Amino acid sequence: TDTARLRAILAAHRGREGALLPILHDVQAAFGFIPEDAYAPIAADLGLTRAEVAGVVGFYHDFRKAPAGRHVIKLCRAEACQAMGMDAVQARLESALGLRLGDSSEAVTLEAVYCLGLCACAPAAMVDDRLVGRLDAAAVAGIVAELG
Amino acid sequence: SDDKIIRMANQIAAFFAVQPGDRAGPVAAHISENWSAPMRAALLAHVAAQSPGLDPLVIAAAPQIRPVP
Amino acid sequence: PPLDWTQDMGTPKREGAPVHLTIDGVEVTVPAGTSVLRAAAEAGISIPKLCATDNVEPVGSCRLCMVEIEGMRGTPTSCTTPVAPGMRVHTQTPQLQKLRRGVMELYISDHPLDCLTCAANGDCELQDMAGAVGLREVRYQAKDTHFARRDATGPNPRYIPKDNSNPYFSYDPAKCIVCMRCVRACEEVQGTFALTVMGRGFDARISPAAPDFLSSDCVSCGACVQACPTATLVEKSVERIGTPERKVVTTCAYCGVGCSFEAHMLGDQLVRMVPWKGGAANRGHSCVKGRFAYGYATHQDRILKPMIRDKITDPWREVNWTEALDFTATRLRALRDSHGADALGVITSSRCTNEETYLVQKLARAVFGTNNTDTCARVCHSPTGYGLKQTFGTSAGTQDFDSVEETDLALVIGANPTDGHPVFASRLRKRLRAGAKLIVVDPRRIDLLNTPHRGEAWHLQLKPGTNVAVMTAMAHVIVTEQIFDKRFIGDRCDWDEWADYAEFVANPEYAPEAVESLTGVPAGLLRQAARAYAAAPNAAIYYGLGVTEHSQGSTTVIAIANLAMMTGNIGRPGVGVNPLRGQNNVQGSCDMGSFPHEFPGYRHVSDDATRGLFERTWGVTLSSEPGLRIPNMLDAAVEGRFKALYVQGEDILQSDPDTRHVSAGLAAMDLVIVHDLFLNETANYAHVFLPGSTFLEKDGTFTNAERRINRVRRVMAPKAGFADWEVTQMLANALGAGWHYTHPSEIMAEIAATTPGFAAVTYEMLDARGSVQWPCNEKAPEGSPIMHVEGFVRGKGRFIRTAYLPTDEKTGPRFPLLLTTGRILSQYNVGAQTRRTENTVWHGEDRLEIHPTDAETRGIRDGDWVRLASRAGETTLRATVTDRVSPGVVYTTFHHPDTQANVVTTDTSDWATNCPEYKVTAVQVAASNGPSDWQQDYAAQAAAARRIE
Ligand SMILES: Nc1nc2c(c(=O)[nH]1)N[C@H]1C(S)=C(S)[C@@H](COP(=O)(O)OP(=O)(O)OC[C@H]3O[C@@H](n4cnc5c(=O)[nH]c(N)nc54)[C@H](O)[C@@H]3O)O[C@H]1N2
Ligand SMILES: Nc1nc2c(c(=O)[nH]1)N[C@H]1C(S)=C(S)[C@@H](COP(=O)(O)OP(=O)(O)OC[C@H]3O[C@@H](n4cnc5c(=O)[nH]c(N)nc54)[C@H](O)[C@@H]3O)O[C@H]1N2
Ligand code: SF4
Ligand code: SF4
Ligand code: SF4
Ligand code: SF4
Ligand code: FES
Ligand code: FES
Ligand SMILES: [Mo+6]
Ligand SMILES: [S]
Repeated sequence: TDTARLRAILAAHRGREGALLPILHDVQAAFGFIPEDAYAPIAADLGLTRAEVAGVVGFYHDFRKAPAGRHVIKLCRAEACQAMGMDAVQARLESALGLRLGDSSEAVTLEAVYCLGLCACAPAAMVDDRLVGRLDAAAVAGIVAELG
Repeated sequence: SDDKIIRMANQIAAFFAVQPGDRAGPVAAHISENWSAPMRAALLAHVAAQSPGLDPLVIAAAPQIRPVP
Repeated sequence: PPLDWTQDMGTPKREGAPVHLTIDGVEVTVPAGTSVLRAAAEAGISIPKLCATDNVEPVGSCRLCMVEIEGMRGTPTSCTTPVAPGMRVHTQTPQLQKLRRGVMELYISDHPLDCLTCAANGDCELQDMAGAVGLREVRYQAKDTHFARRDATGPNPRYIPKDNSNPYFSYDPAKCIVCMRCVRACEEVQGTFALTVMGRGFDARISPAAPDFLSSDCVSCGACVQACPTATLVEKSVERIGTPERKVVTTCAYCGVGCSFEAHMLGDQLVRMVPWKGGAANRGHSCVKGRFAYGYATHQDRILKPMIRDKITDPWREVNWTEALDFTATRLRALRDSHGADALGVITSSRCTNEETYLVQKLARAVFGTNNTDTCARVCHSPTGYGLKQTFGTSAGTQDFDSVEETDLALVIGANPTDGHPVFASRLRKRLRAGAKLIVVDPRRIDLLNTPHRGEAWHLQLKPGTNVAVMTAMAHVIVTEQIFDKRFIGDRCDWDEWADYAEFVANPEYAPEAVESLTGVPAGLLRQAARAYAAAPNAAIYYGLGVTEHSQGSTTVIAIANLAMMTGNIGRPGVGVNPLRGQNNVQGSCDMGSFPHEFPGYRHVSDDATRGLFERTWGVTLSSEPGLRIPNMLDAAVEGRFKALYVQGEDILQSDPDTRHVSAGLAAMDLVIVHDLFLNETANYAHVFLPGSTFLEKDGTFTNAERRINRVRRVMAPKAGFADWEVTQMLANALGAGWHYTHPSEIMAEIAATTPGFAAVTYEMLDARGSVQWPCNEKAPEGSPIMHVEGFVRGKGRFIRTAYLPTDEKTGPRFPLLLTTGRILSQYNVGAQTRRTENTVWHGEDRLEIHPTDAETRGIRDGDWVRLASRAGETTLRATVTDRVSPGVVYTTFHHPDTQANVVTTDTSDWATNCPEYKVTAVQVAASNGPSDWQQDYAAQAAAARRIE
């Protein structure tokens, strides 16, 4: 039921102007990544070539090339969040899970996002569509508690 | 069992038929300008011998074909 | 001469008003759009550049063409800086020196120092632009690099291993400077978007979406390999051999587009062939065949010595020239005295030059004393020269290929330019991506329809054979409505005939609503297409073998010309009725006789005023009767009264219809000479054999599809020791003529003096101007890029009443399906030149593009062996289920002789020029294991007859 979903998605975005990006968003949202078995149909329905459909997928970071773990943990690494000790939070958390920055697994996936808008709340994280701020060395406990 | 020459003649006739004005003159002129001695001779022999499977337009145009030496 | 040829200017040339600017103390005048870099180039002041080329639009990647301009803050790039009046620019200030040094430093920090052991040494644009700026040190101790195979602590994750999948070029990314002149070229020039930049930033690497180039959507055109400065994408012939020293301008021996190449030569050893940026046929672009496939000239199978047999059943005999010619001439004179001069004949070759063609038609007319000559034109594009002769007066094209740059619509009947004429398809796509519209009347989905970034497009997927019904319907639509141009008709054409034509076409029986039953195309779509074609300001028709090669080809061509005349798409750039000629010098061959009804110049043979001039110039008595045509030749030989034949540069067996009949007619032939490079299918029935010369060893000209006369130069030396014209004059003098030609210049002078149009043609002209359209007399000295610009040639166009006649190749119970025969990009017609190259990768076996629904019932699957039970023979082939073709339609290819495809083809042909019916044949496709009863026998004969002793 992959071709079906993909065809439905493409039908949903038929006639738009520059509809590649939205189509790719929807694809990623459906499966979890942009499968190489879905570079061709998109290109065909949009009149592009596999090459461009691959280049677009490569340029952008939000488009996964392979799936992530059951959970995901994005952790800002920008100036503000760095200021109020993001490094410490990072260390504590990666020791808790045992996965360094960028190092993924089947359980989780620790990565950087470089901003969330929570600059005032300097230490900021995104755990499974849930934003968290003021991440002290204690909040990490609950971060991992609800996150097996 | 169609002779290639008869076939070509009938084809040319079928074409030149739908045209306006003199329809046989052009046919004869074409057959004269394109075909060779033995072929023209064979076609004239056909039209003189009254072989069946031939367009009457060709039968009418034959006399006007370039003479064979 | 122009600088665009010798020098690589920075950016593409623009049209606009004169703008004056001062480049580093040098006054310059260039169009407004033109960039600073290109103007500086035109001024002689060179500014360092690595990522900017003329072929593609400029990008600000290198940052090496920075120049200080008065009134502009900072150091802006010349490539992306349009000129302005009175602008004073400074090319080389100290600051700019420093900055360019820094940028080259950053480059080379990530580049291997494999100079002195790399393929592109002396032909690399990174090395000269690194020496130009004056880099003397690199201060960046790099740890992160793409080339280093082994990094600290182990393998480099960035390192990408070389790719040698494609037999013609290799991709070593270790040396890539990301500039994207490969991407830009593949996307802008060729039009097949097979290359992209995978990654973001330093991690960015050029790549096709596939493991290797071969598995991708790459057609091997080498426009990336031509535009890659840093040996990343490099020809293998430059790896095996050293970098070439000299250059020589020649042309391709394919496709009739006449892509002008420059062969890069190292001594006498051909290293590579790269376009010249000259010739309006190709502005620095090419395809697989011309670019790479030139290794047939250096093949071991090539025959280099004459061979005489005396009996097909007997083996060959390697022999010198003298006694070969003696035997030949003896047999010829015997047969001549016995059966007459009309018992002889020649078959000229388009593949050869026009000089050789002239010599051959002379040999057939002056020496032999007959009018029995012919050529490949007779199976392809002969109806064209009848239709456009009956309508306009010229049996030739109407526009060049630059005209397409100004078109606004493209109507393609029976063509597949993506395969047939790739370099035309490129410049077509260049326009299609720029808004222009497209109508395709082919029954088979062509790749031109599925081009990327396409504008609007209509596809009339009809049934093969019904090509005139559709045109008639278009006409009925345009006439019932009122969209046509009355001013055009009244000025350039006749009205009294137009009235009859309209009253005929206006009949409601030739309407789109009634033809849908027999044609298979919808009515609404057809009406829409017609309205679109009629409405557009500058439309253009391009037609090929889907109209000509049928039972009604001349009729269809006439209908097409009627359309083009009615609508008013004639006598202007962007509009015309262009036939897409095939082989090189088909136009030149047809112009230099090569027909049994004319003399050089499309003059009839019965013309006394012409025969007089020719008898006067040749000092010999000629005949006034038109000669036999190949079908006639063979039918005669079967019946008798035809004994001799001198086949030049042609394969009358594999490349002709009803293989059985043609073989039977070629067998009953006391003498059949062969004059090809290789031992061919036709030479299996030969008694004599004379080696030939390739376009590399030749010297002369080629007359392509757009009437352009390109010049062919000698780069190698003849391996047989003699060119084709030399062999022809050998034979002619050995028979008794008495010619003395030491150079084709004299021959061309003769041609000029004899026929008009070439009256002003001289090799000096061809060198200086470069190329000429053959209608070049004292009037129109420069040439005639466009025909019928001021009134037609006959004086007034003619509207002819075309009609649809049911073809005799209709389908029935035991022959339900239909058949078609076409081509591929990689391989050429018979592949006697191309199968002997590395182009057997893309196509090494001919296949059958059957439809899925027409496969399930029979039990066919992709990769299965099937038999084509036709009426005129039988054959076996490997199947391919595809939704490309329509149901009840089939498509085969004739490139490979292992599969005898033309044994299925029937003897049915056109009415005027007798051009065979290659594109329609009622077949039956079934499943089978045993190949055939014909293929077996053919193989046996070819094996027992190609033995030398
Ligand atoms: N089923 C089917 N059959 C077809 C067609 C089709 O569409 N479908 N198309 C028809 C048409 S369009 C044509 S053009 C023919 C084309 O096909 P042919 O008429 O067969 O011409 P070529 O493919 O060049 O090869 C013929 C021989 O001439 C040799 N030759 C090549 N260059 C030279 C040269 O410079 N000098 C000399 N002395 N010899 C040379 C070649 O090596 C080869 O041995 O095929 C025809 N047959
Ligand atoms: N790489 C490469 N280049 C070549 C050649 C080659 O073999 N290989 N061949 C050379 C030669 S000598 C030739 S003649 C030229 C010309 O070459 P083209 O003019 O491109 O002709 P083809 O590719 O044979 O087929 C024409 C297209 O129209 C379709 N068609 C079939 N029947 C009909 C019909 O009834 N009506 C209509 N409207 N369309 C139909 C055919 O199926 C096919 O897709 O190209 C030259 N260039
Ligand atoms: S591509 Fe040019 S600069 Fe790089 S190693 Fe080869 S010759 Fe040297
Ligand atoms: S060879 Fe031609 S088609 Fe292939 S990648 Fe290079 S430019 Fe593109
Ligand atoms: S492959 Fe060649 S042309 Fe393409 S980005 Fe690399 S250096 Fe430039
Ligand atoms: S085959 Fe045609 S397009 Fe290709 S290089 Fe030769 S002339 Fe040019
Ligand atoms: S900077 Fe990390 S919150 Fe905006
Ligand atoms: S040099 Fe003009 S930007 Fe590359
Ligand atoms: Mo051809
Ligand atoms: S041709």
